[PDB]
Formats: sequence, C-alpha cells, structure tokens
Amino acid sequence: AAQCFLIDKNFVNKAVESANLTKDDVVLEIGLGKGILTEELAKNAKKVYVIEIDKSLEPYANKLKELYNNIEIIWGDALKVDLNKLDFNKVVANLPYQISSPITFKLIKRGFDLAVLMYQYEFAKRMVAKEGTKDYGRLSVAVQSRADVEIVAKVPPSAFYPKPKVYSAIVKIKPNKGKYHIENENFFDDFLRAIFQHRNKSVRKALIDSSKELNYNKDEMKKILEDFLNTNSEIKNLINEKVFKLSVKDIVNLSNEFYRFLQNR
Repeated sequence: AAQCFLIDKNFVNKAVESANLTKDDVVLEIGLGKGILTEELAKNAKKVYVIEIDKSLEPYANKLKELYNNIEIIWGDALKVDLNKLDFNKVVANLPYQISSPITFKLIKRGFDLAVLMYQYEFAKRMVAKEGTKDYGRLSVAVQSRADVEIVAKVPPSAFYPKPKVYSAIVKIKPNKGKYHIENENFFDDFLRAIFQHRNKSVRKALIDSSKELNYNKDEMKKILEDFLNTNSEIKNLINEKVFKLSVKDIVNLSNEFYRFLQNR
C-alpha cells in the first residue's frame, strides 16, 4: 500500500549533503517517489537519471521537468536496466527495500564514485558489521571487500509515509576495487558462499560441508585441505578459527592462498 515515500526534508537534505554533490556530478536515483529528493539532486547535480517502475507517478516527473532541464526518467525495472549504457558517477536513492541486495551488487559491479542509499536498518547493520558480531556475515564481507561503507544516519519511521514498521538507515558507499588484491573474484564469491553457509563452524569444516559450492565433493575437499595445510604458514593455521571471527582481510588472504594452492594441485 503506497509503500513508504521519503517525506522528511531534513533526511532528504542529510542524504544530499552526504553525497557531496557539485555541478560536475551526474547522479542516478532509484525510485521517483514524490520527487522531493529528485528535485534536490537536480538542483545540485549536473544531471539526474531516475529509474522508476511505477508509471502512475508520471505527473511528478512532468511537473518536475517543467522546472528542471536536467532530469531524465527511465521507466522500468532497476534490476533489468543496463547501467553500462548510462554515464553517472554517484547514486543517491531511497531504495525499494525488497531489491536491497541484488541492486547493491549490480551498482557496485557497474561502479561509482560514491553512493548514498537508504536501506532498512537491519540490512545496513549487516553491510557495515565488524567481524565476530551478530550481524557479520556474507553480506558484510561481499560489500566491505569491494567498498568502504558507513551508516551516516539512522532514520525513524516518521521520515516516511505510509510510514514503515522498522527504522531505516542512510548508508554511504565508496567503492575501493584496490583495497584488496583478489586472485579470482568468482572463486572469492564461491568461497564466501561455502564458508558463510556454516557461519559458526571452523573454516576447515565449512569448506568440507559446502564443498559443492567450490565444485568439489566432500572427500576431495578433505584430501585437498590436508595437502594444503601440510605447509606451516601462520595464515593457514587461521583455518581452524570460526568463519564469523575472520576479518574481511583474513578471508581475502585465506581465499587467495587457497586459490593459488589449487592452481598447482
């Protein structure tokens, strides 16, 4: 039902400020809403693209485009839109929470200078979570390995109408493709799926239990792992620590070493 439009001008401004916009910036916004945030991006940016599914919101677009010459609407599914065909450097958005996850990685894949995105509070906690904590998981690592992230503000239900049951959060994302060397990104993705499927088990036991994620059966993985651990380096001894207690740096390092081992096995 009319689900949760951003209305509170203070939280709009907080998002716009956090985005540090200048007239040289081209912004992508996900969702038109009432066009309150849209208007603020138009004021401060070179140009703003808005991907919107709901065509009944067109009145807001036409009224807005009568005032600003630098807004362009793309009518469609954000997950379906080819972002490679658009040239932007920032994303600022009150996201539809249902597409929270696949839209984050799609945007990161395409790349941007900076994103200032609204997520439900719980999801943002997991994005920014530190190792050894309740909210630390695959989402944390998947994100922090590719980007620097922080919650710039917590947002109460009173900032929206109809107004949600939960808090939201404004999250700042700064991609840093160079903070970690990754031997093979696809092997990293598989590794992360395998290990966070057994979050409270040792890395060693997680890998054996979810070996199919890395394209090996259980017995192969047992043997591989024993061969891999026959050399005595420190990082390898961290394979007996519990998955959730390894930091992003520890996971990257361990998977880099595992991949290189497998390459000569």
